[PDB]
Amino acid sequence: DIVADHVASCGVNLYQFYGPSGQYTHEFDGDEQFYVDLERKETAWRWPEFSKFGGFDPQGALRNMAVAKHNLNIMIKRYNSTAATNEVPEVTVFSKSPVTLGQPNTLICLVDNIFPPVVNITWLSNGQSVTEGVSETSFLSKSDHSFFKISYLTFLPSADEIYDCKVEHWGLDQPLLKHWEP
Amino acid sequence: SPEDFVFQFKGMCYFTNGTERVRLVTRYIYNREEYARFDSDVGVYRAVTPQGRPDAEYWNSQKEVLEGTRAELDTVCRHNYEVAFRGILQRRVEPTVTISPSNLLVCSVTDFYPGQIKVRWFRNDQEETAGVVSTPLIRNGDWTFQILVMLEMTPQRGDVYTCHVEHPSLQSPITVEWRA
Amino acid sequence: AGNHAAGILTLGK
Ligand SMILES: *[C@@H]1O[C@H](CO)[C@@H](O[C@@H]2O[C@H](CO)[C@@H](O)[C@H](O)[C@H]2NC(C)=O)[C@H](O)[C@H]1NC(C)=O
Ligand SMILES: *[C@@H]1O[C@H](CO)[C@@H](O)[C@H](O)[C@H]1NC(C)=O
Repeated sequence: DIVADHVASCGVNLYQFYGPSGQYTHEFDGDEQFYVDLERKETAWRWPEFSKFGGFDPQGALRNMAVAKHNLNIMIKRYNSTAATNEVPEVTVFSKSPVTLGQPNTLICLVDNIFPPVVNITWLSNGQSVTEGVSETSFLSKSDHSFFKISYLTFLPSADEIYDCKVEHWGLDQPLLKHWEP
Repeated sequence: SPEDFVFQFKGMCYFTNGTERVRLVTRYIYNREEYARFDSDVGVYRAVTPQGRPDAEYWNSQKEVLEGTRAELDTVCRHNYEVAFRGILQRRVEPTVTISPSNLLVCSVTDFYPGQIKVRWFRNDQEETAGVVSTPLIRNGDWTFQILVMLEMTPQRGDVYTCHVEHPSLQSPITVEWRA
Repeated sequence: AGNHAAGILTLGK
């Protein structure tokens, strides 16, 4: 690798045949500075605090995606149509801060070693899917060109809570349920 | 079976010593294999694997392409450092430090930024190295880290256990005391 | 006050 005090990705351009779909983000020291909503054609911030560190003009990202789609078709033929290897992701679930009964917390589900970047991350409360209070990062890049993604669930800790993070991925024979143990 | 074909382009800026050393590396990647690269220290494109030889030769033969990528060291890396990264590098989030028992003592150091931290355990003002288990640094993804440091404990009466946390945001290290 | 970004080139061959 390259030794350096700080690394920025300006940007991470992802484009995949499946979908097809693209993703445009800038990263700094491994965290997501901003993304571009490719459908609305608008720069956006998962973490709005970081919008005070400059905007971004989105047409450059959309031009990149057009070229990325073009380049991908070329590389698929260069590599005689060799599809992506489905890696086995690695899932871990933890809380943002120490758990205190009745004090709002955040459950964090880290899905690491993701490739290809095609994944379903869902939260289960007492074995049932939960949509309220859920958010997630973009596919965040790694120097081995795999990805990780993190999902969040805000919740009020209780004595008989039952939470799982459920991950579906072609690298898994069956959906992986990772139980949260306080 | 379902399958995917992935193209990635990474415009990566490496900074050392503030702005003293700046290095642009653009990477062209099929699936997980980087096949072509521009490295500003080299100054021309290189084929990382055979499948990138067409593109290196094609790009290196066009003066306008070469000048355009070389310029990005200034117009992207040095530019975004002044616009964004200088300020981001001044951002400080002070860690929350808490001790809770479970014998084992658990020092939770949560919600801090940036990542550089040192968590030490003391018993009666003496540093404890043995029986200490520290997690790796934990990236929360929301621009904070956490780290958990457990200490194996056999308390005598009158014992004071201190968790000692040094972090760039702190004027002086945070000490949290615990006694049975 | 805008961030800039590296451009993706179209390939050869
Ligand atoms: C980070 O960059 C600065 C600026 O070049 C370095 O400071 C210089 O170091 C030499 C040797 O100590 C001195 O003779 C110069 O007078 C310094 N320049 C200034 C403006 O003060 C600093 O050493 C750098 N750090 C590292 C690890 O390379
Ligand atoms: C994720 O959910 C979608 C819903 O359309 C489903 O079709 C797809 O098979 C799931 N993805 C994986 C990797 O299982």
